[PDB]
Amino acid sequence: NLEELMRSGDYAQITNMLLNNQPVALVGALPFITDSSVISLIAKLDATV
Amino acid sequence: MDVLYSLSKTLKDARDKIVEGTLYSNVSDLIQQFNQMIITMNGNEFQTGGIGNLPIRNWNFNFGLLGTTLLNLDANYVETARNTIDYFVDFVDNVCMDEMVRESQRNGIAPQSDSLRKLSAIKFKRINFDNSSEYIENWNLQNRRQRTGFTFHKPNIFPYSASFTLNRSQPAHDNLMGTMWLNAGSEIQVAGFDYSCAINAPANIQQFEHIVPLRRVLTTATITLLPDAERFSFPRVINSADGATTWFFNPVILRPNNVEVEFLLNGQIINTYQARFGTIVARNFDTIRLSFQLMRPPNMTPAVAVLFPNAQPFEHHATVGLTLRIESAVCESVLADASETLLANVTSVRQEYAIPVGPVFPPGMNWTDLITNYSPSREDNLQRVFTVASIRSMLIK
Amino acid sequence: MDVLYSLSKTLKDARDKIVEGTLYSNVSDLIQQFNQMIITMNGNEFQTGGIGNLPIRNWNFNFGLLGTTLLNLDANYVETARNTIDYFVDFVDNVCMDEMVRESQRNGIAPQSDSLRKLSAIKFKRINFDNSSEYIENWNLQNRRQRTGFTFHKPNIFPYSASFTLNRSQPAHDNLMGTMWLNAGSEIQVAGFDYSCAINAPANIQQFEHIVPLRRVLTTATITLLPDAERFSFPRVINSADGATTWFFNPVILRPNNVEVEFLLNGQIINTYQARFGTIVARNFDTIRLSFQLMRPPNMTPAVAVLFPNAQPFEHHATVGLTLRIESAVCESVLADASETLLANVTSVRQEYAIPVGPVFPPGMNWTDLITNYSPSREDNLQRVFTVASIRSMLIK
Amino acid sequence: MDVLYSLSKTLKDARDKIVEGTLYSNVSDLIQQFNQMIITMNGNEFQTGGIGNLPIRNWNFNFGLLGTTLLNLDANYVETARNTIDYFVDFVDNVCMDEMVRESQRNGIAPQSDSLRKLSAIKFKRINFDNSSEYIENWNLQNRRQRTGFTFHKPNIFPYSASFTLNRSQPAHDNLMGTMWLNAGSEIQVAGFDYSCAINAPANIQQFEHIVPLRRVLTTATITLLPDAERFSFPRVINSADGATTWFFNPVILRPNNVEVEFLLNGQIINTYQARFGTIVARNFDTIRLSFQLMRPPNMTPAVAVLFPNAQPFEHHATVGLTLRIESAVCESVLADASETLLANVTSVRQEYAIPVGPVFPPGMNWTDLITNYSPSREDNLQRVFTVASIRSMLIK
Amino acid sequence: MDVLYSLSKTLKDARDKIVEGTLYSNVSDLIQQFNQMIITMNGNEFQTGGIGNLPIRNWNFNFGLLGTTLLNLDANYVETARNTIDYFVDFVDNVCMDEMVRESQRNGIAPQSDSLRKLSAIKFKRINFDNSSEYIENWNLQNRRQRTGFTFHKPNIFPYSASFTLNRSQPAHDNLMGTMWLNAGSEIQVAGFDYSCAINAPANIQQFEHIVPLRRVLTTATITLLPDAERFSFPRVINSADGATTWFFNPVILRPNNVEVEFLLNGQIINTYQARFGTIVARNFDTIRLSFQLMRPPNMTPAVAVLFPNAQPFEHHATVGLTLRIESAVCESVLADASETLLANVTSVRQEYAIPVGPVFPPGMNWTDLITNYSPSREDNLQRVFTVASIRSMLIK
Ligand SMILES: [Zn+2]
Repeated sequence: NLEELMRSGDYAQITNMLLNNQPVALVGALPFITDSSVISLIAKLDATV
Repeated sequence: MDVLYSLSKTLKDARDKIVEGTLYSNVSDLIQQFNQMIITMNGNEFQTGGIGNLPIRNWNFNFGLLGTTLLNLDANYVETARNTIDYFVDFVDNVCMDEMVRESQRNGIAPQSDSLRKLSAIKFKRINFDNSSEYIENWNLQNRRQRTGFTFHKPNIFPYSASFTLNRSQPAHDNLMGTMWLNAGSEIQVAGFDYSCAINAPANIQQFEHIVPLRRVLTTATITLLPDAERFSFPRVINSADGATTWFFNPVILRPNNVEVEFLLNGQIINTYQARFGTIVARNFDTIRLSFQLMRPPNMTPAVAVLFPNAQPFEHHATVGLTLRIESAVCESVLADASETLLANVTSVRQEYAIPVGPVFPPGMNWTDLITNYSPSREDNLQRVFTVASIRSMLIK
Repeated sequence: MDVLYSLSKTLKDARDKIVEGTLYSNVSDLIQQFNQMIITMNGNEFQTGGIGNLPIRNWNFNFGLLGTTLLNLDANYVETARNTIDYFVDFVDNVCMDEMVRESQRNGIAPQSDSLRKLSAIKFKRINFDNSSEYIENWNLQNRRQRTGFTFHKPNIFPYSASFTLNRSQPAHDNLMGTMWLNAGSEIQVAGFDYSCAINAPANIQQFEHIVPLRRVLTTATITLLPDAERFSFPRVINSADGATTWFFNPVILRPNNVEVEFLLNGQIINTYQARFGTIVARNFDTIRLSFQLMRPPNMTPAVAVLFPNAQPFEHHATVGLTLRIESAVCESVLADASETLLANVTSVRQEYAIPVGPVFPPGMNWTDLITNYSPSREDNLQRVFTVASIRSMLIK
Repeated sequence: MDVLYSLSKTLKDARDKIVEGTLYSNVSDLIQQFNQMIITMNGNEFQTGGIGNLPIRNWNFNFGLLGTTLLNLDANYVETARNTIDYFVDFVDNVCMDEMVRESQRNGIAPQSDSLRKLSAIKFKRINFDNSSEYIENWNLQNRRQRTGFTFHKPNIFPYSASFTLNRSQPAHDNLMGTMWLNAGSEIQVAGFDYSCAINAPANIQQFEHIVPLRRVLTTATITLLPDAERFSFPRVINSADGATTWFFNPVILRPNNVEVEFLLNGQIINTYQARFGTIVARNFDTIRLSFQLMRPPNMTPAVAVLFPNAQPFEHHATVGLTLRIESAVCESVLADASETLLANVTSVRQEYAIPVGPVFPPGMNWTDLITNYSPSREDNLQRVFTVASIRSMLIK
Repeated sequence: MDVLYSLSKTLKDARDKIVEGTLYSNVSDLIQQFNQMIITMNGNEFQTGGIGNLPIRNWNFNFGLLGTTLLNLDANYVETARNTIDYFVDFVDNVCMDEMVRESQRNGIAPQSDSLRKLSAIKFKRINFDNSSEYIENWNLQNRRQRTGFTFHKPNIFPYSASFTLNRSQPAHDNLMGTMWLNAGSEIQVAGFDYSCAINAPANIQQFEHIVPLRRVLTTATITLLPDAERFSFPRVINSADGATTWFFNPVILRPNNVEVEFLLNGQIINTYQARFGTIVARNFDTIRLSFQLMRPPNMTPAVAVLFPNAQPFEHHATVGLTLRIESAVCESVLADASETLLANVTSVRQEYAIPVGPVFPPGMNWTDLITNYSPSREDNLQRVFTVASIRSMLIK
């Protein structure tokens, strides 16, 4: 949960699961970005944010 | 191995300290340990079982941390932690049963199961917690070559043995001499007999002796010595040495004369006691040497003098015996005793899942066959399995 | 009940950790527990006693908090805390004696005294501390329906019984057959006899059997088996079945032939052992079935052959016996044993204050009468009283 | 004395909690204790040994503090602390052996060695840590005159004694009456006999009695009572009272009639039990009074009636016996028992270093001679030495 | 298990309360429950059946919510809800038949089918509704260890038994004495007979007795007692004990003299009734002890005196009997009775789908074989299956 993560302040797992490449699903209500480019898909953009 | 004890120590404390209504400062340092278990264990996957009828299970850890923000713990905080503890405590049962069931002959002190070999990486070393139990403290002192010690109450140091020895015999079996004994558990009952009652012995004294060697060296024992063997006191019929015929033994019992008990170590007399019954000590020994003798009484009332004639028909046979019993001692290798149930947990797992006979242990985990030939290859396996059985006893009785 | 253990745990630790000269960081978390006891307990008032000769006392709590500002504790800080601990430790004695003395028949697992019913409110739940003892851990696992277990050293599982059975008899009592036994504590000594020594039996073999049912199911026992009953080995005179006449029994003792010990569970054979003496295990059982037989020896020396004629006057009677002994086992209900003194604390309170016989327990707390009819209504009362007796043993020996 | 336990408690915890890879918050309060040991102990110098063959060693403390800045402990932090612990744990061994070996007669409860007198200053009182063991808790409660208690398993309360008493005798020794007994450890086996089998007694009943006084008052005992003395059941020959002649004893055994066991305290009957065998309790007593009687059976089959004639030749002598055994009890003074090895650690130090016989203890630390004359001057020495032996057992097994 | 009852409770109420034309405020709180069922159940998938001839079906839930906007419900709103209820009520039938058919021996109180193990997650706990039935209330009180109770009308507490006992017999079978009985269902008919009609008995009175032990403890029973056994009143021929020969029994019937009925609990007399027929109560018992005696009438008319001679040919045999019948009682374990059909629903599922004999229940679900050996392992299975059979009876009769 992104909200309970935000209220607690102590992360300690989102740091670990991201540094050591762990599979994860972040439940939230984010806004997104649309993208219409094959060059931006080959360039591996979605894993850099 | 050190991190398998550290998983069970903080799951035992998590069911005891995380209760409803308790103050947060009572559990403020356990939760920092329990959260740091979970961070190390996530993302990994394990596999236990496969031998005998022990089923194959797969383990996978994806859990969330505990909250660190309450003042008094409530029923939401307890019930969200019990459904995490109950998955770990099921994992530790199936790793401990996977290790008590396996054995090796080259180096038995190494881990044998697939899961315990994987827990011995430096990734999992941060789960390490205090090592305060008796078996995990002696696991660490002995791993650095320092002196260890286990304290026992009535240790099973003697294998079962019940036999005799005839120093004088004939096929009629009516004029005999020798000793009889029972060595079982932690108790020795020896009894010497003489049918003629020393009528032709020099100075009417017959000498007896019985020497019991041990398998391991005991230290600071408390021993009770009583001057009667109550088991070899009644009339019985006994077979011969090769099972051919039977012979009759009708005892009357005198008191043991000139008793000397010696406690040897590499042939050196450490302790000795001469006509001193009751409780005695024995600081360091590995061989017990009992010595006692029969003396014909020089003065006899008319009711006694009919029992012991000069001629051949002896209907009442003289008997002199002792009784020794070890109450508590300190050994350095693992053994079995009368207080703790570590031998019973090992055999009950092997009998339940129909485990085949391996290369090291006797068939059926027979303790009489295991202490008889107690090789250093069996000692390293027996310590490795009693220590895992001690870890499992904290969580699951 | 959970908060009665939590009062005694932090009064035991308060006499141990709050000593003179100690560093403040050693006791920095105990004082936060001990101050939070006092805040909950102030303003309340209690009343204990009233049954038998147990006197009525009134309790009232108005105390002040402890200081949290020193670096090393001094003699002012110790002596101002000892006169607060000594009032609480007198309160817990009179609540524990008020609960060990009362009993109910409908639901015995509920609290019965007036003070312990009042401590079971949600106001008093913040006094709750860790639950690490054996009896308070099994109080909580069994309250959620999870599997428990108590570890015993020589458990009193057998009621006292000493009797016999005659499978062949006549009013002269000179040609008999049957078994004799003693079941007492944790030890079985059975012995079978035959006066004719199987002179007319088919293949000169006489079969014996003795079946002992248990009251509760034992788990992972360590059992010692020895091939002689030393109690039924000497000549004695025994009364008849209805106390009319007496009969004489003069034994000689052969060895037991073809011994089979079986360990049953709902009529299913869990374990079996055939001519295997010494130490054995028994993983799960509730019925012990001993089987052994007498065989006439086919070859006899002239000293033996006079003992067993073909005609009627039999002056030397054949005897075959066994001996079984449970060293340690794990049960699920509470029992008595040889190591801990929880039964002795319960009876000593009832005998001292002249307590009348209630509806559940036998008169005088007779353990032979209580394990004979060990109903589920008596099991819930006996666990509730042994657990209170375990709490009182931490403070007052 | 209180600071000698406090040195050993935080050296035991330092080898258990300071391990490789552990989190720093697990050991954050131990290091504040261990650093504050070192600050107090630096600059001082000590001297142990000197009596017997115990060598003289000089001790000098100049060490540095431990680091308080890591997050997880590494192998540099462990290996720099092990070479500080190993010097302190060698110091505590030689202070504990210096104190178990010395004794005084005026005030034995005071420290006797040179090092333990120096540790009893107010400079060293800041090393004081929690006092949670059994012997150090009873050291402090008894030092303020509060009630203490030690829990034992089979306590050695009876000195060794094996003798008899003849209430009717003649120089032929063929018509006798009296009792025989064995008192050893925690077990009483008394047996009364009568050769005439009450043929001329009034109402054919012969009364027996055996009274055993204790040395210290026991509390809440669990006692097993069985109606046979198995040791006085076989034929034997016994010397006379002054060792002049020998006399013969050929028993047959009836059951004990009208058994009454009483538990006295200052001549007042606390408990009583009438024909009730099995397990019994005894809440407070210091004298056991056994009473039992022989009754001639009024109806006898022809096999029994030949044994007991009216005339003088009695070839089969009647015998009635009992058996008592204390399983566990609570005393207030220190004793020896079957579970713990505190007596064995004291004698093994004195035997190893060839220590001369002092003014208080018996030669060779004979427990039969020490419980026979158990003076209050020996009680204060025996508690002071068992408590030091309990401190040494934490570090060095 | 708790959520399986909660599915069936709000499908029963949905077919009853959602009718055509009803006001919306009558069903305003049911629709909030029924919509919140659907939200939890969507997206999941299940699988039932597989054992015996029970077919395998797959379940998948993708439904839409109900409308919450009408004032009176119309035929569109009913017919769009009936085609959702009819899919759920078919799902609950196949989960209840999947659970009544399976059994385990280790822990039978746990769910055994694949679907009911999946419903026991915390995701499905929000479907939980009120628990007001008798079996689901006793499922929850007994799961927390509180006292429960089931109310029965004529409970099947006695296994079927019809036999006799001869206290006096000879191979001619013409002078006999003893009792006959029938124990079946909830009724005891015992009858004692004597062929000589007490012509040589002391004071012409013959004593009879019949003791019936129960399997479980009954509470607050209503019992009818009538002074005649109508089943043992006519002439019949009966086989011998070993089936060798047959013997004849021609009764005449006197009235029972001196009737005493006792109601025991652990050997203690709870209730007693002396010559009191009709309806009686029994508050707490587990053993019924009937006692009655035959008395020869001292005065006889000439038509009676011919029936009972002094010599040997007895053509009219005396008979005295009783009759007991339990109308209603309260037990704590589950049983069978004469009012409800929970035993008939369990056996009809197993017989229909040809289910093999498992490890726990008798072959064919024989109630005489199941109440004879009514072990605690069978009690936990029998409660788990009667409770599932009670849930299925709400939806499908
Ligand atoms: Zn013991």
